[PDB]
Amino acid sequence: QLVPGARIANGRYRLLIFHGGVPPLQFWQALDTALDRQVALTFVDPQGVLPDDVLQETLSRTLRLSRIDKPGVARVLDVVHTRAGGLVVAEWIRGGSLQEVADTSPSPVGAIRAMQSLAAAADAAHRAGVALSIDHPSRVRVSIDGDVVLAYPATMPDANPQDDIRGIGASLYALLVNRWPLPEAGVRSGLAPAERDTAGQPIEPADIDRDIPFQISAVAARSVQGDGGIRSASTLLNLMQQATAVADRTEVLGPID
Amino acid sequence: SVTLQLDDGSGRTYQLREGSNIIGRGQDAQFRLPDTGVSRRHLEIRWDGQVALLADLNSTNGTTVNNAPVQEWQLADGDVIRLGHSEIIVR
Ligand SMILES: [Mn+2]
Repeated sequence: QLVPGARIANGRYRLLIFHGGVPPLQFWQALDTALDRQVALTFVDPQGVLPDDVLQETLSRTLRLSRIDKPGVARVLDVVHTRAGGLVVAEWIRGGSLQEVADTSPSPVGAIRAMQSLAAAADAAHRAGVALSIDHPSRVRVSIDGDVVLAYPATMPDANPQDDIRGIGASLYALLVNRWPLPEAGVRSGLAPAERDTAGQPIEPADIDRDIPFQISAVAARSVQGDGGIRSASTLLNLMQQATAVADRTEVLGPID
Repeated sequence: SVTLQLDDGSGRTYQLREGSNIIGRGQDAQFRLPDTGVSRRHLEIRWDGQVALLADLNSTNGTTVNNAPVQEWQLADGDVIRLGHSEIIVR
């Protein structure tokens, strides 16, 4: 019943392009008819299958997130109830989906430099007492200024920090080797599932492409595994930073200018 | 036998192994320095059990030994190597 061309919130938004999501959520790209620009829309439970109090808690926690000002989360412009359960309106992020970018096979260093924005947002968010809910590839876009961003904010009761760490880790795996290493829920993202070892685990990115520096592969690999040492977004952020500095370009020294 | 001592109060040292020993900031350096001004592959020291021969791997910022800029240089006990804002003593 949500389809492209549909008008939402008293004709305020018109749906343009569907970008997936794991149910009960739907991620949409829409037109703000009153302001004549695009916005990101996250529909919470368009069909009304959740208990009211779950819907309530989702919108409450999502506002919590809206009070954070970091590049790695889109601005939440509005949170409303509509003829389609809850709605989270976010600013539109010029760029492309995580999927689109992964398919271009970006450089490992480029990829991990880009991820810091997400990891740092998770850190901030976790400190404010809320999760980002990186639960699906389609949550994430890469902006043309090179930040990986939560484009479709909507934090449900069961979301938690540990799963963000895996999600952010998985987003990195994706950029590295163009696969999603966590199990795929809801609407397929376009990322093929990762290749896996005899032991069950997803194959380490450096073992799929040995041009990937092992420190960078390591951040992805350890983030994504269950019993893996990485336990805070702060730690994750720091490992990424270090990985990045090891491979970054050299600072130039010269005499005074 | 030849040991390089990083002079940053960290007390880290590295003994040369026969053949190529890469010194730099990058991940496959034998002796790695987290100095942003140091190149990922900054210099190479070849060692054959007798002679430690240093060579600047076309680094961004150069390498001096005993306050003089070098390209290729045979090391001696006591030499001071400067790269980026780091210093390595040869002992
Ligand atoms: Mn209009």
